[PDB]
Amino acid sequence: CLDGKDCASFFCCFEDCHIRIAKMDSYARIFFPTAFCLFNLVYWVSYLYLG
Amino acid sequence: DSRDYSTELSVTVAVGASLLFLNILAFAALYYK
Amino acid sequence: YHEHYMRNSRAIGVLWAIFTICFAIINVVVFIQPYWVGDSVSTPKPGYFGLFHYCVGSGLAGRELTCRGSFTDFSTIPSSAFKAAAFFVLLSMVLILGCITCFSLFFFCNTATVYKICAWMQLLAALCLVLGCMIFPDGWDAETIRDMCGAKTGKYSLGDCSVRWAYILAIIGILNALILSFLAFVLGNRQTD
Ligand SMILES: CCCCCCCC/C=C\CCCCCCCC(=O)O[C@H](COC(=O)CCCCCCCCCCCCCCC)COP(=O)(O)OC[C@@H](O)CO
Ligand SMILES: CC(C)CCC[C@@H](C)[C@H]1CC[C@H]2[C@@H]3CC=C4C[C@@H](O)CC[C@]4(C)[C@H]3CC[C@]12C
Ligand SMILES: [Cl-]
Repeated sequence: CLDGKDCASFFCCFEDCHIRIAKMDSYARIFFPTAFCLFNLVYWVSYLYLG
Repeated sequence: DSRDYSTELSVTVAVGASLLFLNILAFAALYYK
Repeated sequence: YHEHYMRNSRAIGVLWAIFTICFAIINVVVFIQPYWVGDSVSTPKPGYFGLFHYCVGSGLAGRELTCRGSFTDFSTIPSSAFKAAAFFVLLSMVLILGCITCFSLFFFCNTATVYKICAWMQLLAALCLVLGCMIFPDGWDAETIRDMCGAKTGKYSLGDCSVRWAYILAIIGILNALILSFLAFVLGNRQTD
């Protein structure tokens, strides 16, 4: 907090954020495939190479 | 097998030091107004 | 000035993402590899044990390392402290992979918002890793670890066994997670400028 703001204002997001919920589908369309790809990568590499 | 841990510890701390040096380089670059 | 500022911010953001992937790789490596603590010259038997998996020796001029332990079977884990440490490391891994997902949100969501979201989750992952590495020492008093190392071993007492590369790598992961999270906090605040 060296910039000279409150701890919460420096840290958290109590300025706008909820409101932007209509874009949940747009977020999910790329969020969910990325999560599944990551899970597949870590699962398969752990169970095949490192395990 | 020679149950000694010198090379492994050395490379481990070397890689850790390199990563931390890059991180502090980024921090110093950000704090260089 | 503005073009240089924007280019520097983008470059540091890309570097921060690269080191975030590196920290996720470190978390996966330390969780999977069972090389937290290991034998020494004076140990009764050779071997090495991580969060849940352990491979003690047989004890007859031989290798004979019996690898038993699996996080998927909590019974095989020697100690409740080991169980808790594995759980906390897993939660930290879940959080950091959560950020490897949330990098996708940069397309649509506000850059400051996404940066803050991973700044907080990286802080939480660092806290979980600290808790795991602080509670893992409590488990050496268990009978299996006592047989592995010796009578000198105890709670927060190595005895004769020696920390191998995974434990110190975990410590580097903790402090790198902390500095990366702070970098994320300030980067998110810097987007608004
Ligand atoms: C092995 C592990 C593999 C894991 C896979 C990791 C990959 C995960 C999946 C997708 C990543 C998608 C990243 C997309 C980044 C593109 C970011 C971008 O679009 O450009 C701008 C800059 O953003 C930014 O500086 C943020 C920078 C993005 C940093 C995160 C991406 C990291 C990619 C590095 C990958 C290296 C892999 C190598 C590993 C060995 C933001 O746009 P914009 O102004 O219009 O928005 C403002 C708002 O008002 C509307 O969006
Ligand atoms: C949804 C996204 C953000 C996170 C996904 C986390 C994934 C990668 C996690 C969740 C549970 C994890 C598994 C939990 C238990 C074990 C058993 C252990 O002996 C090897 C690792 C392994 C097999 C883990 C691999 C990684 C894993 C599959
Ligand atoms: Cl397992």
